[PDB]
Amino acid sequence: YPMAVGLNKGHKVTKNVSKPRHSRRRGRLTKHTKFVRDMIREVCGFAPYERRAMELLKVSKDKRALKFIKKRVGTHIRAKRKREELSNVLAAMRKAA
Amino acid sequence: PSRLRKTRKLRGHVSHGHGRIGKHRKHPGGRGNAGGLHHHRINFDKYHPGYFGKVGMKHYHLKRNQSFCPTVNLDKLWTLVSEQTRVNAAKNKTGAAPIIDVVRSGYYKVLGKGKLPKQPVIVKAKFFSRRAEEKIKSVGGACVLVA
Amino acid sequence: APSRNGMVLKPHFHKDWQRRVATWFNQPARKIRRRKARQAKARRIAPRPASGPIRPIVRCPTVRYHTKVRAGRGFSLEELRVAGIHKKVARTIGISVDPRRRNKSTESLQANVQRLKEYRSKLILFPRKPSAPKKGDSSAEELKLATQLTGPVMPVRNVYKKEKARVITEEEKNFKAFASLRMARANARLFGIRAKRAKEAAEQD
RNA sequence: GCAGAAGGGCAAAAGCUCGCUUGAUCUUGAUUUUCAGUACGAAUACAGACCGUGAAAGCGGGGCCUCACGAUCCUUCUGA
RNA sequence: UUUAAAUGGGUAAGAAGCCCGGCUCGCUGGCGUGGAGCCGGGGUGGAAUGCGAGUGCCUAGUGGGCCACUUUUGGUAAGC
RNA sequence: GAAAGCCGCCGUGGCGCAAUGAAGGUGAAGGCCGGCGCGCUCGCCGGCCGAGGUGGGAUCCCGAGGCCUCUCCAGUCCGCCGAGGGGCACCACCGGCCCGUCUCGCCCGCCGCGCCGGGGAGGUGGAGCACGAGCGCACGUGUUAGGACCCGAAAGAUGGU
RNA sequence: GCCGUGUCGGCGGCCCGGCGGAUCUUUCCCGCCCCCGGGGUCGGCGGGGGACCGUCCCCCGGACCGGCGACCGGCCGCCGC
RNA sequence: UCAGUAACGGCGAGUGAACAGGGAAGAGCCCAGCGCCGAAUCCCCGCCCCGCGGGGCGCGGGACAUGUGGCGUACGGAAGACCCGCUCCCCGGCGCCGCUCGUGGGGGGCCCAAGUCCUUCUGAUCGAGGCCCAGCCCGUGGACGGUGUGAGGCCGGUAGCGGCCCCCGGCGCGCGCCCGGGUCUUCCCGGAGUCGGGUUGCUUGGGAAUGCAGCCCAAAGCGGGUGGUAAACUCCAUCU
Ligand SMILES: [Mg+2]
Ligand SMILES: [Mg+2]
Ligand SMILES: [Mg+2]
Repeated sequence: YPMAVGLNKGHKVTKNVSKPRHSRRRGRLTKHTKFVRDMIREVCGFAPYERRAMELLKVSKDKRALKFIKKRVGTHIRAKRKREELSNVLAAMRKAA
Repeated sequence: PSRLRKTRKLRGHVSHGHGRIGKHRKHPGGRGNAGGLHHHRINFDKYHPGYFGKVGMKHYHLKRNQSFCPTVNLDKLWTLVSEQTRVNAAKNKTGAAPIIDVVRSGYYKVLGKGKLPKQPVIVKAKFFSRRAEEKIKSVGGACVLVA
Repeated sequence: APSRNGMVLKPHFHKDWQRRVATWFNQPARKIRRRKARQAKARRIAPRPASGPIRPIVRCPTVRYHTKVRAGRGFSLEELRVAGIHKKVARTIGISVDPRRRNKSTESLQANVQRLKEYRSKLILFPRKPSAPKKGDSSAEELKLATQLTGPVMPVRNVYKKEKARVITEEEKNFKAFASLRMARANARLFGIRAKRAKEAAEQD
């Protein structure tokens, strides 16, 4: 009993299976390039704000450190990833001691 | 055609049809819709009530494809088909009912209107008004929705 | 300057428009120019078809037009794969290929594939010399003609259903009504709030 | 005397004291007044609601009446 | 200002009326009430004199006026 | 011949046939008979039809009666026809119906019983309905915008000698 | 000889007819899905015919006018040479 | 066409798009990188292979270049290892013949028919005339000049009319290039002071910033961009 508009809209058809195209996969971690970047964090060093952010992240505040990232990196969807990947680098040192 | 018009007819009369006194100059009352608020107020109104201000909500980038519902009301419904059938589907045997789908004719909605004749009908449309389908379910007809 | 009952007007003439006018005093003289650009191109190439390659079958993408069928751009790139022809011989066979196209339903897939496996069946090619690698005999005894017009396999052929005559059954003349559309709207816009009250049911514990 | 400018109106009163009191409330229209026969404003009779008063019929949607005020855009607050 | 002229203004001088008979009604309500409404039936000559009237459309020109008896306002008075 | 002719599985498309609403959206038929559930102002059912009624309304139809060398025997006719019937277009009114809000109210429906749909009766708002009249083309008139009936400045601006 | 309009018939040319028809037929004919090397029409789908109508083509038969649709003979009454 | 619409605007005057849809046209690709091939690459100089109107592939010198030349590769994937059944090419020049759709293009040079009688005049191209073929030619009655008004007096027009002179694309020997496809298995997979964000100006219909720029802070890998009302979460789509 199909219908014009609602939850089950319009013409019900068969959803043909298909492989995803090759440009749809643009940003997987691709381990060799992961090795290049994780080689380069410990030779090139860290950004001057994040060397200040990780002395904020542990003892000054825990919320204000993201708001400190929220103003220097663009938005809140870009500020959570920077906040939690520092807290893993700062967990890759603190817990490997 | 320059013969039939007035500037041959009014060639010799000195003021040429615009007064000795007003003596039509260039733009006496402002150009275009000038002064709809102030001095052409009585003329902007009475003849255009509603002209000044907001009335509704904005809809940024409306697309003229999704408000698209061309509407047949039932008195144009038998003339989508060949009339060779509506006499044929009226032969006294049974409920030999033909389909009449408006969506292969360019219509999406069946609106109500009285005076449908007494043959049994099935109608494929995407939208029905509740006056319209009771005008079909009273002639022994059915109302099959599809999209 | 406005007078008795009339129309308020906004003509777009305050901008200087007497320089950007485009008279069409040559619109005959271009039609007799671009027929010569076809007639000295229809005979110029070949008994290969004019009016371009074989174009796909494509359904129009809006609520307004999704009941009709349009000639499109190219076989998407798995029709070349289902019919089993290489993707870079397809445009020198004479089939048009659109690379970036999706397909997500078999209901519109097979109407291209049925066309595409039928095209090559109604096709003949020419040999260099008749060694004929994958070609049969002389092409139909010199192919009966030379060239087609305005589409090889008539790209619209918009086809329709019959449903010749039925019998009203019981349910069919009862259910599928106006109230089968209202609550379809009254639920699909109230789908989220009613699950939000079905989030509150848990915290009553 | 009726708050105030005049004119009109008023005596078991529209005045003067007394007793309650919120009809200076919500609501859709019609009409009158300057009128082009527009609008603001003011006013008139009504109708549906809730009330006040009175024992009652009633009267009362501001001042006894003729003036006391103000569009579009914008801002603000409230109402389902 | 008690009185109150002449001229002036409104209305009326019939069938769109009048009468009788009967049905609706949630209005009104001692009361086949009151009042509207509708249906059917009965009788055209209802002051003078003159004349063919009704209704819709589009829109030009005009928006600087002056003079005369008569009644008047400013002004001493004026072709003010 | 920059003409003319044809296309129609070239009607895509314009404008019209469907209005209202801010918007989600909704989207124009009553009549007559009979039978009924407290016929209870509410309401339920089949049937015949079918665009409702009132007052005017050109025209058309019936038309008592009359009208010819003598009175009684009949035919197509004609002309004057009193009264009466059907009533176009339209004009005024009353009703109905569609949509927007508001007062009052009870009922039903189930892709699944809910701050769910549907309906009713009153009163208003609408560029609506009530058997559609539009599109194309040409011409005239008028209004606007374009140097816009012709002529006219003191200026202003860029770029230069 | 004629042509109009309605009545049809010879279905006469339909299977060697014109155009048209979202009228018809799952015993007709191809490319397939549904079910267990096949099949069940088991529901069809993309496609072809042939049946019915709706309008046009001859026959004989009918009507009515022989009409600007024209000739035949015969008649009256003209006309030149 | 959508459209004078959505939108913008002392929401005044005014300005004002796009997506669908229909047609003309229709053509797609490469490189960096990632990894492999003993730089397998290019330039120049000189000599001769040997030919026009000149450049090639030979050979030896010199320079580039390892901070990366050339081959295969490009996001629809690609490589590599298979394994299976196919198949062995194209392209340039060289000489030409055989063509060429208005029959490729240019150039020069030619192609029918009355001045016959009479008449008028400064002068005819005027007016009249031509046996049973209607005097003559007509695929040639466009035009211009000729002492005035001409199918026939002369250039020319008509004609898949002609003859010439040069140039125009596509047969055919000598060169140069020269294994593609599918199936399964492993491997590789991308452009940074840029995107975004803030603030300021210009602009646009773009309205809580459409475009673009300055300045500052400055990215990420299940990442990033967009989805037309700013922000947070979640889901889905699409592109790189
Ligand atoms: Mg005038
Ligand atoms: Mg004037
Ligand atoms: Mg200056």
